[PDB]
Amino acid sequence: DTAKGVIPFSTSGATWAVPRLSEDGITSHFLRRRGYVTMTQGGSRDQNAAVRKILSLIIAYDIQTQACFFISNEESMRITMAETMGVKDRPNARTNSWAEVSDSDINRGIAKALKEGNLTLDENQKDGFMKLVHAFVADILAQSGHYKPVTSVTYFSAPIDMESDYLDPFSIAIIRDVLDDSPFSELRYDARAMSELEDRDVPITRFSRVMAQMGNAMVRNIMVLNEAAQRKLRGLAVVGEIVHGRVRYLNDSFIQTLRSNINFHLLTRTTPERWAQSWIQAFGSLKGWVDAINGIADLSDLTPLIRDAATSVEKFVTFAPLSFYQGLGSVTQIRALDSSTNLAAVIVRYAAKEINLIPAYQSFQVPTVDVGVKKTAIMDQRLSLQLPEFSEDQFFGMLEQRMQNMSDSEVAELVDRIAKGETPFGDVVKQLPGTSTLLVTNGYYMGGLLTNEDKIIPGDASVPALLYMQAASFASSVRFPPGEYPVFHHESSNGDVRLTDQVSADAQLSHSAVETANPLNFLVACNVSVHTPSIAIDIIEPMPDLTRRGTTEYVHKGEIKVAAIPSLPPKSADRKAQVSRETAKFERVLYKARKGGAQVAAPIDLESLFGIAVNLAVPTVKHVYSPDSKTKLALDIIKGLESDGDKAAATRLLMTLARAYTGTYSSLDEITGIAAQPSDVAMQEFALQSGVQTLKAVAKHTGIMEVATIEMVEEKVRSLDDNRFYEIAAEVVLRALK
Amino acid sequence: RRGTTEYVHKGEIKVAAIPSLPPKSADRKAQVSRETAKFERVLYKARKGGAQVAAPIDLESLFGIAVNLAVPTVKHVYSPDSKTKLALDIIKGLESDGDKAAATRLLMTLARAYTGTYSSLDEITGIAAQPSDVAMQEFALQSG
Repeated sequence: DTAKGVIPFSTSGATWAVPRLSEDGITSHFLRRRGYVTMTQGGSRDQNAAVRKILSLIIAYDIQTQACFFISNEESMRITMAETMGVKDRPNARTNSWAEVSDSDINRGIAKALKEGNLTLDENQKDGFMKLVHAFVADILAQSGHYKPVTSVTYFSAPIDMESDYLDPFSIAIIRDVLDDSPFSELRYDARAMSELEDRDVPITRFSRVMAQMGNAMVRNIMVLNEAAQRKLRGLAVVGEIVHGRVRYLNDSFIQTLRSNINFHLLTRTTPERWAQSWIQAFGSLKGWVDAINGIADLSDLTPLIRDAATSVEKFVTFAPLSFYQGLGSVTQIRALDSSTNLAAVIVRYAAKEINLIPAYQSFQVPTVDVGVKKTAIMDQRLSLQLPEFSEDQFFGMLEQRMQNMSDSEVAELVDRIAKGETPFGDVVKQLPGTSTLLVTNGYYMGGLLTNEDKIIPGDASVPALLYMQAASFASSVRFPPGEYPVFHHESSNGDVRLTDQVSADAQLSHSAVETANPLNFLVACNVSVHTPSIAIDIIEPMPDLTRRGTTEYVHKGEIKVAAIPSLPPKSADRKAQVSRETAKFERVLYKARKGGAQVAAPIDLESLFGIAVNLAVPTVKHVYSPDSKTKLALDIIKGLESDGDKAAATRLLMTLARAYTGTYSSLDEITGIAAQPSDVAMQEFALQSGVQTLKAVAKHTGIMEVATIEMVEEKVRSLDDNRFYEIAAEVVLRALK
Repeated sequence: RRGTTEYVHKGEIKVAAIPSLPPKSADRKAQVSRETAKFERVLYKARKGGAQVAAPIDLESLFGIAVNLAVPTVKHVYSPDSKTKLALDIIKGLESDGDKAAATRLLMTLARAYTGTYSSLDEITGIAAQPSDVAMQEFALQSG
């Protein structure tokens, strides 16, 4: 709606802007995290140019631009060259044409000119800056060329942080576009000058000079980017407040998709300084310009600024169903025993790829002096370490049933019970935010998909983003009042709509019309369900790629872990002498037979599992859904079924869960396991208990998962029925024999 | 030559020291009225009786957004200043010995030329005023 100025409406499908999902392996968004971007120094001129590009996009302006002013300053560059080659930074100082420069030489040169440079840098600046100026000098001095890299070295720098900025991915998108065309991506050379450098016997003065002018052009290059960025922002701070109507007849294709964008609308309400900054140069301030096009409506042709902004915003920001995205969310509604016309639970299952198993490689360790880091030389894959491997399907299965057999009043009780802070199921089941039904999500528990930001819905209930969005994406049109929340409308005929008491106070409701400022209401109770979820959440390079590994050495803080296995004493029975002690010094199985009931103690020999003289190097997986936050799901579902009482269900899930934890390392030295006798169970009990306790000891010495969460289970499995212990233990000796 | 060389100049080229407006709906309006503040303005006193007008001049949006106009100094033969100073001396000398008819026509011509060029080149900002049809078209001269 756009009669004669601006006025309210309510698109039933409003859209919030999310980050356009990339597979680029250089960023981390709030649903997808990236630990480390893998990187490289030296090797060859081309390898350094691949990196110089990725560095072009990772490191932010203030570090990048700072480096360009460093390069533009001759007196600084004279010193980095003068020191790179063994000579003084003086007008009469000569370097040869046969001199070959290792990257080692460049860096200690740059370092020396930072040091005398007398400019103050953060630890972060100093690090990013040293990598740009290195990648620039190793390209000049390849073109020169005196570069002759002694080797390739791999470091890991960290990705672009879009972990916050749920609310504003627009200024992130602008900046990130403009970085593509950044002065560090491709260096433009002067061939005439470069010939002077190829020449022997060159004075060092001729080297600084040409690098200076190259920099001096990069500085201009940036002044142009810092302009074409602030031109785009100018355009965004024009869309608001034409959208709120402090300025005046345009319903552009862009402006339209942003008038029904909850994100934009909030950010723009009172005008954002970050975007109004850009008008201080042109007119200044924004209010000076705003008065201009309100004198005019009573320095025009405004439609390219908006178009400029768009191409950027568009290529980095997809707008979402409160349309797409109608996932990634398995929405299955479930109604009380009082079938119609009101429901109890709304299940929302976000899925993503996990990793079932992790490869492990024999490594040796290479000296450096830092503690600090370690260099390691990963050689051969020699195992693949196993995880739990339990399907999250069945757990929500027993939970569906439970919520169906929930009567109408039973439910509204559990809700109040929960709304008072009680959390019977953990964060699996919560109050549906601002509605009187409850929801049953996966993703409070995974990737932190759901976390609650509290301005989106009117009123007092804070609400997770990817619901508000997945719900609003089921809305047919969307009304946009200046200075208020978006009001949504859903119109889908005819009978597939319920008239219910559960919806928040603001909601109008008929059969096939729903009109509320709180989208989740469209699950109370419009017939809205999605069998399987739209978009599985993906990780590119979840593990650091040791695919190069025959040819390069690696440097890692935490991203690779090396195994500090304790070695057993080699002795028929000197093992047995320390195993029983119940306080000695290599990993063991330590259970207390539930068949009454002496203490068992058996040594765990990681030696013979991992290989004989081998220090497993094991990558750390940056998971989306981590064994620890999954197992911690199941256990919270089991606990919450344990009351309100479904012993039948709860005790079946705990069984499933158990089978998975004990299965993997069972079975993998008779006379050693003590105390025991040739019982047929006491023995098949060992089979369970070593199967978890060796998985535990493996997860201790290789950072696969927290030991914490294995003991969390071990405990819930001691408390498992004595009759069941031995059903699963039969199952595990029968699997083991084959 | 300018794409290929740098320039060195005492006076022959001048670079613009524009004052930047404050970027604010109406923090502009708060300093414009003061009749003593710090960016260029239109400052006339309506000959239609007759409050003081004060409106900010935004060289920013005329010259370009982040741009420092370098402007060559023209070595003229007949310079606007020694021409306009002709016309004004002719107008004054016609004003007596009396030709009001002539003198007041020339002054009109002269005026049209001075006001024409930058007219018109931010409604709510120009203060004090009301939607008069002249008070407004007076601004048009006076800002020009």
